[PDB]
Amino acid sequence: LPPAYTNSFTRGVYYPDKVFRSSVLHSTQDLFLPFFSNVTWFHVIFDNPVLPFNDGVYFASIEKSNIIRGWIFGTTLDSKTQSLLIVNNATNVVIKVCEFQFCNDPFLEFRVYSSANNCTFEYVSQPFLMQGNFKNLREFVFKNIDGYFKIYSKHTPIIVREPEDLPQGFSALEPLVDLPIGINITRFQTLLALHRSGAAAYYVGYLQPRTFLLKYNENGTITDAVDCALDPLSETKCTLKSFTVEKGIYQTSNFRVQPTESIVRFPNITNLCPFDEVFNATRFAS
Amino acid sequence: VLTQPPSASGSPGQSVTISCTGTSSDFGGYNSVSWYQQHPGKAPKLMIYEVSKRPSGVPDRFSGSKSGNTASLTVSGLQAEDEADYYCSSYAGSNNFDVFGTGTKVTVLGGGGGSEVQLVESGGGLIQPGGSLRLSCAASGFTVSSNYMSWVRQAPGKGLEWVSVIYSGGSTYYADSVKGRFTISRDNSENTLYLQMNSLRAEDTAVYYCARGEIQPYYYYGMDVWGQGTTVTVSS
Amino acid sequence: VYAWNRKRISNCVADYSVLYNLAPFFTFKCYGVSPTKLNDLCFTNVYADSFVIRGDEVRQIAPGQTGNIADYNYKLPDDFTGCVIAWNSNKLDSKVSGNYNYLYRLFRKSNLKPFERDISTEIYQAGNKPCNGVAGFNCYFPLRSYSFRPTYGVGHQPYRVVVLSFELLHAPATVCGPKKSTNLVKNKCVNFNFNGLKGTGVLTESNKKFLPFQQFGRDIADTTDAVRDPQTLEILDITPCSFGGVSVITPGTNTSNQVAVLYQGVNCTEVNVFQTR
Amino acid sequence: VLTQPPSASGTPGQRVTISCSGSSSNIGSNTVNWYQQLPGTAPKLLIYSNNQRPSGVPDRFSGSKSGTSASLAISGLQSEDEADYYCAAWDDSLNWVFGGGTKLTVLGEVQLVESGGGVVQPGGSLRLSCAASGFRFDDHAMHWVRQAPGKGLEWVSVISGDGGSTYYADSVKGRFSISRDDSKNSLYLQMNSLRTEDTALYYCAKDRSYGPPDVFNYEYGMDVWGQGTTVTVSS
Ligand SMILES: *[C@@H]1O[C@H](CO)[C@@H](O)[C@H](O)[C@H]1NC(C)=O
Ligand SMILES: *[C@@H]1O[C@H](CO)[C@@H](O)[C@H](O)[C@H]1NC(C)=O
Ligand SMILES: *[C@@H]1O[C@H](CO)[C@@H](O)[C@H](O)[C@H]1NC(C)=O
Repeated sequence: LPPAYTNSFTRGVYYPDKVFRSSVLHSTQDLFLPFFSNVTWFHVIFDNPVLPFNDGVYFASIEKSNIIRGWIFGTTLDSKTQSLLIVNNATNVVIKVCEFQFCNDPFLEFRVYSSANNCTFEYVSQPFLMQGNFKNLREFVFKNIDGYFKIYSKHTPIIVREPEDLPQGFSALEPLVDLPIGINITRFQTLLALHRSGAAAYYVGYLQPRTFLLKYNENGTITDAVDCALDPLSETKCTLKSFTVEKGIYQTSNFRVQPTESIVRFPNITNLCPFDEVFNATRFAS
Repeated sequence: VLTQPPSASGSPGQSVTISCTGTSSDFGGYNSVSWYQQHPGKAPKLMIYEVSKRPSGVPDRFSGSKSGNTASLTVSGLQAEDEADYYCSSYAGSNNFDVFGTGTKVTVLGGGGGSEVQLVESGGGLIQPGGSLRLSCAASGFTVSSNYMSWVRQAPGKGLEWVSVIYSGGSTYYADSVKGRFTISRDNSENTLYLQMNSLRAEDTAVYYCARGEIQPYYYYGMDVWGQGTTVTVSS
Repeated sequence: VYAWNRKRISNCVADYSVLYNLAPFFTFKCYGVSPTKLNDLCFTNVYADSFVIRGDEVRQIAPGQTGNIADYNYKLPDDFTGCVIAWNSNKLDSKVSGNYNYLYRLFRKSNLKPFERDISTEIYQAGNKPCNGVAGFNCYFPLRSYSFRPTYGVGHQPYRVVVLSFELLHAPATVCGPKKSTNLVKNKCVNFNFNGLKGTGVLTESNKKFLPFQQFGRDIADTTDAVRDPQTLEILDITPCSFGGVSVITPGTNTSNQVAVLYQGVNCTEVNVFQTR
Repeated sequence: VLTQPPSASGTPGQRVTISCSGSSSNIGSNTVNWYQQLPGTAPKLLIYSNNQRPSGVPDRFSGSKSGTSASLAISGLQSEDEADYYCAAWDDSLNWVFGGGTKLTVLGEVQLVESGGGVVQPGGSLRLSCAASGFRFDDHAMHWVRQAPGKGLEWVSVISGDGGSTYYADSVKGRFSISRDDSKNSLYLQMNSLRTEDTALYYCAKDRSYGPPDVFNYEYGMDVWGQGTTVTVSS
């Protein structure tokens, strides 16, 4: 399975804080998806690798009806730490934070796991968290904040029937649920519906600490966003809060080269000590 | 403090039916009233633990029904030659010692345990007043570290009373007579289990008995085996 | 007492004041904190452990104590921050038919670990013999049933005791306590503490179209401008209370002593009278 | 220690509010008890557990335990409600602290009789007896609540229904011995080291709980009192 790659032109921006803002340009510093990045092109036409979960993901679930209906998280996955199943079955999105070694291939009923333990948390939210050429694109931004899991989501219909690829356009993401259970997570695993009786493809990015400039609309939505680590043109719009810079020369950050070695030369040391001759003795003392 | 008749000699073996009144309740919780036959010399022997279902022994003493507020141990038709003392136990409340009764002379006429597990003591002849003397009851049979054993002392004339109770591994309850001056300490887990005097107050002259089972919360334990006691003979 | 529940309760507003009127409890001794201050402290999860003991055994349920039940069925360490809530239940747990249903594990090898449940049924082995299962003279039933009867006295009656262990690990607290709220005053110089963020000002009717997920609202500065009520879903604009400057116009303390006052930024309605620009 | 208005006032028709302030060591961890005593007769229970009332006490009385203080309320008082009101609470230091009394003056069946008083020689004393008639003495606890002539009430000692652990006051500790017997309803209290400061009545008060009022911190109260003897040592 050669893992491919695509592009992330202007996708991966969510609401950092739950505060209403109108006609302002806000500067935020949090985990975001860098623009024009490399995101895996896993095609579900079989595929289910255990990708890392360093800090946040940008899980896309491009499907047709029900192909992608769940995820799982964890650091050990060997009945050592608690898991997080986010299955999205028919009108049930019950999340379980129990601890169990489910299997080595969670295909999907009770076939996901095989045992149980002292589950410390379980969410019972009722609303499930989920034509000619109008498909459905759905993205879920996840983070590893110590407070909550920070589950974001956004669903929208596409226009054209071009080959599977992230379309060109901006679409923010709003929070849906916040699980207060804390657990260390380093890897994750997608849970796809087998339904054997191409087809779908899921994208997986990685968030990074960046600085973003978000433009809020008059009703309170984010129209566009600018990253400060993409090109020398955006650095100007970041150092001076605006979206249309004027003609001229503008000052920006300071250029500096970082070293890549360490020299610790100390003088020659010819005579160490006579302790070696003192220690060596057949009859030390009484 | 219980109520027992001082003596009982009229109508030997026909209408004796001794009992122990002074309860004024329903025997608390577990309705298990024991009856001990203390004979002069050797250690006492168990006669009956519940109101019925007498253990392996003499079958002419049964029907210890709880009439009113007292256990009437039917002893009629047993025999006409006995010189011992019957003691009854009650008042099974939480952490309440002195469950025995007063000396009841049930002599119908008046005039006319060894190889089971083990029986050993220390033999405290001419005990110096005070100090610290250790008395052991090493049992080569039943485990001396898992069962619930106790220590009961009795003095010439006075009846028995609970002196020491020790649970399996984590309880060292002491009686109200010592109130703290007695420190129970278990010996090696596979050899024996001894006691400690810890500077007696001239009241420990009574003879001791290390019983393998509890008295008031008595359990069947297969068999009730006691051991012969020794005279302290304090010289205060 | 040998198989007691361990109900892990969380994600709710634990109203301990209601527990004082649910059932006629006979014991509400809380060792850790006070019940008045308990409703204002956050917790992660409460462990409810219930059992049934006699009346003379309720004293044995303490943070550190020995007994036939305190060290054989349930032991509490010397850190219990909960309560020892208990009550008599001699109305439905005592019938004259033979109460051979409960037990208290009279036999044991050693004291159990504090906050531990030993669900076992093997025959007690009193050493010096391999007991593959037998009942005589060496190995007996380590369990023994109670003798609860209706025609008895208090002290040996079925008493239900339920403890609520509290804990605070490195996890966000869920159960904090029931909040309180007052009436929503109209536009006036008042103080507000709406769901965390506090302040002082005037709450007027706003026409902003908030998103279905945004609660607060700010401006170019880090000050809250509008907020939605978390219990009626109504947006309200927060305008700081009327302050300003006060100037004094004096023709000079040499001809007269009459002076005029000028309140800047006032609408002659929130202090002859003259309204200027 | 409990703070209570020494002598309040009130007018007929309306309602008043008698309060009792206490620290979190006694009231904050236990339940307050309000007792009513008519001038001349023996006291009687008014409000127990701050929520319930006895069968004899009508709905004309109410109590609340908001915070660390207790609050009484008598909706529609009359001339019959002119009595002394005492607050009582069991502190976590093994003691029973009583109130001072509230002179709420407005100017418009088992007998528990005991005896054993009488003037005696100072230094020593005699035994204090008590009795009853068929009230299940084993299932009830007893208290010694003495009251000096004209002064308030205070707790002396407590014996539980089981007959095991007993508690004494901070001044009568050691030199007092309270015990019972296997005979009919009785109570024996022996006093020692008489300091002539004991001119009181020594009420042999009947309770409803079984164990000592330290483990049952929500049911402990005090049942119908009994006519006590007037023991006046006077050195
Ligand atoms: C904002 O909301 C108002 C009221 O619904 C609507 O008339 C207006 O067209 C909206 N404009 C935008 C850009 O959302
Ligand atoms: C909050 O509770 C009040 C009173 O029951 C109710 O009127 C109100 O609708 C509730 N909140 C919502 C969902 O508006
Ligand atoms: C505020 O000032 C304006 C000035 O024109 C006046 O019309 C209005 O009545 C005043 N009251 C208000 C609305 O605060």
